[PDB]
Amino acid sequence: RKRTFAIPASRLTGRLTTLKSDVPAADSLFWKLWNGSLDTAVQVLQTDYFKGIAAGTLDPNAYGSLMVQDGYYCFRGRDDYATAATCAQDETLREFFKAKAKSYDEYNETYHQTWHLREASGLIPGTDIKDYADYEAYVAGSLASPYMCVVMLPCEYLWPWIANFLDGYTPTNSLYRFWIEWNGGTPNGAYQMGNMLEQYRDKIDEDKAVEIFNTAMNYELKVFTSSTIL
Amino acid sequence: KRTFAIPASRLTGRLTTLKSDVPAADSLFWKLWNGSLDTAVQVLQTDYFKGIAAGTLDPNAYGSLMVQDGYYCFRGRDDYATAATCAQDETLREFFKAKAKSYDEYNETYHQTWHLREASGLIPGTDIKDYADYEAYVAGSLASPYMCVVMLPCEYLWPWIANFLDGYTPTNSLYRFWIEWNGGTPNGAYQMGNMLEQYRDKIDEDKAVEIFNTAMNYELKVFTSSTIL
Amino acid sequence: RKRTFAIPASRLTGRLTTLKSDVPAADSLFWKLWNGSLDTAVQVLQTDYFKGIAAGTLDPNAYGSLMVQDGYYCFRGRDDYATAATCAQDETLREFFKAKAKSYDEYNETYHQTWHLREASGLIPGTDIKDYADYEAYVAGSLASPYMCVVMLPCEYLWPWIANFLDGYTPTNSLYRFWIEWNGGTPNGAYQMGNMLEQYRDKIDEDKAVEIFNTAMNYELKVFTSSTIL
Amino acid sequence: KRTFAIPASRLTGRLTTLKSDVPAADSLFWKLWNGSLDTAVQVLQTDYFKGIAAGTLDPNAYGSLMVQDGYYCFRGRDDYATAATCAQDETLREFFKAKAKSYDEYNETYHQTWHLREASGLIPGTDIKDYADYEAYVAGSLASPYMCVVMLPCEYLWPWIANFLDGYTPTNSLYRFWIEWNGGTPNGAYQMGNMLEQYRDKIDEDKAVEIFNTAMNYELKVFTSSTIL
Amino acid sequence: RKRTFAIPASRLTGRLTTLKSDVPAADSLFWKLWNGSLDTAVQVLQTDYFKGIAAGTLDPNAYGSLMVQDGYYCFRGRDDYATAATCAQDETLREFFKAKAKSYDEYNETYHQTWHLREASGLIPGTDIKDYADYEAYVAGSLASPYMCVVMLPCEYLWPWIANFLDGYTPTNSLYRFWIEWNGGTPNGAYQMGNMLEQYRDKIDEDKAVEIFNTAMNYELKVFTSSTIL
Amino acid sequence: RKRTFAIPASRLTGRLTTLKSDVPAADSLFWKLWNGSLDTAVQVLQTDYFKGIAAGTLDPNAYGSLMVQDGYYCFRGRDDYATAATCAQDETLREFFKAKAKSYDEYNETYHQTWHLREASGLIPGTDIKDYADYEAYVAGSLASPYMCVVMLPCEYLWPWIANFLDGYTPTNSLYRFWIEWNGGTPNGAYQMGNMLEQYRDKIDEDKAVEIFNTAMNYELKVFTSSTIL
Ligand SMILES: [K+]
Ligand SMILES: [K+]
Ligand SMILES: [K+]
Ligand SMILES: [K+]
Ligand SMILES: [K+]
Ligand SMILES: [K+]
Ligand SMILES: [K+]
Repeated sequence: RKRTFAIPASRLTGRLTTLKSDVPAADSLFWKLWNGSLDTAVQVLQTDYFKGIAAGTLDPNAYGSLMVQDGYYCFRGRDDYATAATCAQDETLREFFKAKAKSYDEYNETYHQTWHLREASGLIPGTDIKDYADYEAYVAGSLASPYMCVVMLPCEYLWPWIANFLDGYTPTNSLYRFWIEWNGGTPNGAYQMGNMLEQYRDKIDEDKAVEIFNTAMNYELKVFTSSTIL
Repeated sequence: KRTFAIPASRLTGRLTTLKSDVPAADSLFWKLWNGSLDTAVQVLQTDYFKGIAAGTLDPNAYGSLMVQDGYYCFRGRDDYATAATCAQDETLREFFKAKAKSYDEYNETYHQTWHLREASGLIPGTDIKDYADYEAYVAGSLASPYMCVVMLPCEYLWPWIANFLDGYTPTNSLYRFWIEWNGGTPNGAYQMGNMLEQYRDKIDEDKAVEIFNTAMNYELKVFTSSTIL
Repeated sequence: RKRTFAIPASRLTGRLTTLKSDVPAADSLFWKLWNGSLDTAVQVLQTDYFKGIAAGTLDPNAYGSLMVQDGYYCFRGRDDYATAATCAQDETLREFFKAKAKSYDEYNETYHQTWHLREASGLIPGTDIKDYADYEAYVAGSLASPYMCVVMLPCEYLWPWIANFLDGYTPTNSLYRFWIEWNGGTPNGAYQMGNMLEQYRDKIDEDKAVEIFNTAMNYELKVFTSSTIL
Repeated sequence: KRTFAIPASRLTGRLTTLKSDVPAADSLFWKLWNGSLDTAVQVLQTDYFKGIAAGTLDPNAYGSLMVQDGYYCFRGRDDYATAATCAQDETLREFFKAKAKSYDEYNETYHQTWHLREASGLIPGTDIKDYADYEAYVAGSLASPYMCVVMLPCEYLWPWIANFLDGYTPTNSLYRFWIEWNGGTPNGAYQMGNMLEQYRDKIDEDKAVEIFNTAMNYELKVFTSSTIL
Repeated sequence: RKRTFAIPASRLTGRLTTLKSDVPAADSLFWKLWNGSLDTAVQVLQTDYFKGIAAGTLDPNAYGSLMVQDGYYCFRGRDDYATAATCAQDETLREFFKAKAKSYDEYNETYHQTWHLREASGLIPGTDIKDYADYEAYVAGSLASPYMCVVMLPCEYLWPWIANFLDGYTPTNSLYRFWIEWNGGTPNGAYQMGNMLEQYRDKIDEDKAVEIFNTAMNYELKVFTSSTIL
Repeated sequence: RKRTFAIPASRLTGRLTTLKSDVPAADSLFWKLWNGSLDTAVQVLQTDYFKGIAAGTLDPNAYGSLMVQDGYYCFRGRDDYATAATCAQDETLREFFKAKAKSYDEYNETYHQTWHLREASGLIPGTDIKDYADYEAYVAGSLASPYMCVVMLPCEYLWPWIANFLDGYTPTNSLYRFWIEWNGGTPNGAYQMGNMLEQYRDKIDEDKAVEIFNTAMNYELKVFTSSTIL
């Protein structure tokens, strides 16, 4: 129910035993990526979707339609981590990606059980979510391993960031307050992945990372924008 | 607008004279409904409908049920196609074919707004699975007119609930749309009631009562379980 | 304040010693009568009166004007049970009707004390309540004894049935929430009279009973309908 | 609209020139009102009127008091008839007769909307009974002009309260109708104040002050006890 | 922020040692003054200002603009008490006025610190507050000492009286509820000054006192009335 | 009571005849400055002040106390533009600064009339507003003319930007909705000044401009943060 894809302490084993979830350092690639896309994040806050969450007036049809599409996205994201693990040449990253896939499986129980969704092939994704998922699949299958951490970061950090921003704008007794509770708090999953990524910073092109990260951020905006157009 | 009525443009052939006016007081339609009214009242007593009226229904419950209703409607369409294929006579063949088409039109909402591809891509809850299975059994194993009986509850109950809850559901409240989409004159139900009346002498009314009551009770079970997440 | 006309345990004496208040059996005349008029009960829920109760917006003038008329009705009802006792077929029903009259006297203290109503003659009933009270007097004075249990059942069962229905529709902090509390709960008075009536089922014409019961139910609907037309 | 004013059509005979304009500042009318203004303020501090303004007055308290006000107004009408009978002054005889008729007209609300037949059919609470008994005493045992004194509070206090509470009582609130029914220009009070001024020299003003203050204090007592159920 | 100008027990020294804060006797000049202006107080309750306080809808710009003007008023009031001390030929009244000046200094810290107002000369008073402050300065500097107690009484008693009246009309969770809490309760300052005044009652003309008190009360009304006209 | 410091068409005379108020180009120094401080702007949205505005629950004392300090700030800002004009390095900037001082005079009528504030010397500014005002005076009097456009831009652009952000989070019937109406819409004043600045871009150090702009933005954050600490 708590939306997290963090690797829990019990599964920080093998090469992952020392992986930390503390806030990445200010000079990290994590913050460099996030700080460069902040204008996009602010635009997400200006969507009708999030104005609806804060006001408690989001059309429940918009909420649910988006949720089904997020199911599609998360089902495919799990598969992408599995693909990344298969493509990893580095054993640490292989273990990391295998653990992330498992974190997705656990979260995805919500989509199977509460939302009654069997699998991605049973859904007809909207254009934006399809394009976004296709992009992640391409990164996972065709680009070097550390870029997988880059492309998946926005969906792990943006949601908590939105929740923590909207917390003080969303009354405790309002209908979508649960969104804040389920997504807010410390973004330990994102931090964890940012700390993994920092270890491979010297093995990638940072300009390419920026482009990949910004593309995924733009997809988040497109998806939230289109979610209320029914 | 949730309707499965056959529109005027498709009342052709043997369906040309089929009417949508309120069935007569002595009709099998009202006999069936009247006998399950206690069940309908219990549907109004569900947390689901208290939540609709109050505007406080958990959006996760609303959506979770909607996905299952998609499953139900996809299978309902198939049941009508099954019933048409093995139909008795040509009037029912045409009627059931036209109903299947009305379901196809309505089901665009599940495909487009709710992004659901097909029934096999969903994992139904137990109650909706058992209900759908029961309608499939009626369509494929019982005489044709019983298909009108088993499908009538979903066509009449929903507008009836909406028309009841209309004056309890403020126009500015979050789930007011449910009243607007489901309420008004239940022309689809009446139309099928009027079709059924023409085959009344060809069925066992005790059996029809049992079938109708089973379906009504599935509606209650589905709405009851919808808010237990 | 608790609206009940049940005979309490302390007055279940003599021939009434073994009279029970448990739910009548499914094949009882009680359920046969109620089930046949359920469409009318649903229409009572559709009145502006009950929409107003649930929403907390019923005009206090409508609430009060109907209450005065219910005082008239209950004052007369008490006399109708006294009349029924006087005409009673047999000693058990004589005792039952005497005990019911006393239950009415006990409840009617609310009309004397809180509503400042002296007696029926001091009120000018509306048409619907007058007709309804006239019908009950007719049954009490002109028809066989067990029919008195039939005609009086709607007012004992309908009101708790309405309260129990509207309970989950009427917020606990709303202005007419008291209606739910005062009228809801187990309809023991109705059950008790249903159980009395079952014992005389063979002594009456059930079609005539249905007719009488449905007339009373229809008067309840007419009264609630007219209550908000001021 | 709660008014006991004598309408223009019945300002005939000796009443032809009676005016409803605001009494002059030096009038007995204002002298009486100004001396009891603390009591009027305490009426505004009752739970009754705090409930009116907030929309939260218990409907049972509202109704319970309304029945008692019916009793009071039925009796008030009889008091004016008694005052007409006992008046040897012709103008006051006509005035009281016309006031009795104004009460009859208003009292149709109690007969018709509240279904109350007559005073003898009601059991007044203690405060209302004492207040009505006091008015009946003034009407039947004191000099005629004192009747104008004792009846003024109920005619002026209620509009005054309504006009005070108007900006405190939202237009959409449940008891807003109280403001609309009782508020506006207190023409009936002014009319009686203007009648009273003409007999000022024929009464003891200290006694008038006592009588007026007694009635005002009964108003306070009645409103205070109305919400203790 | 508790709005009081009372002389606290610690400063009831010298000739003020025995000065009491109990409710003045019914025959006191204090109550004579108040009772004669009660119509004006009622009209203060009829202002849009207080209707706004009770409803929680007073324009925050009206609230603040008036507060600045009240700062001006209180700064000048403090000066008036110092002037009155200077003109007092009676020693007890000299001490009383000096102590009042100090109570104003203490209260006035709210205007310096919270509202960032330096001094009266830095403000541009509206016409009504200017006129009212000018009238108090005139009384202080040109009329016999005890009249200063008369002219300053309305601002000490009227506000608590209003707060205590509106308490039961102002929900505890409403935006301006603080007004009630800061001004309401026992008007000990007013009572104290009333008790001081009563000792000099024989030294003044009561008709003149009525005139002065009523003038001040009328200014209070004018000020509250104009406060919401922006 | 529209908060604008734009030079209106009627005063676009002489060297200012062709000065435009269109949105500056994407490559402009104006957007470079704003884009670099966006994190600070987002932190302004996270203050209790703006959460209060949106929710309608901002303490009216906090609202008003800040308004008085803004009066101080605007009184001093007007003088800074007069100073900048006096030591303007060319006639275009002299005319521009003179025109801005006049726009400030026009807006400042709200502080004199509605808020009853005579002049800056009559106010005691809080620490943050004092430091901010001192910084602008320093820029005006000690740095090259075009830097005055830089340091004044935040107060002209940030407020509209906030209002336009909060518009869809602030219900139309809420108590502080007027803040959105008064500050929101097209930031024509800011654009106009950005377009003036662009003409002097080659005459200044952009790194210094960034520093100055960020300092002012940070003062805005400090001021809003401290406004609700009473
Ligand atoms: K979520
Ligand atoms: K599938
Ligand atoms: K629906
Ligand atoms: K009577
Ligand atoms: K009334
Ligand atoms: K100054
Ligand atoms: K230019």
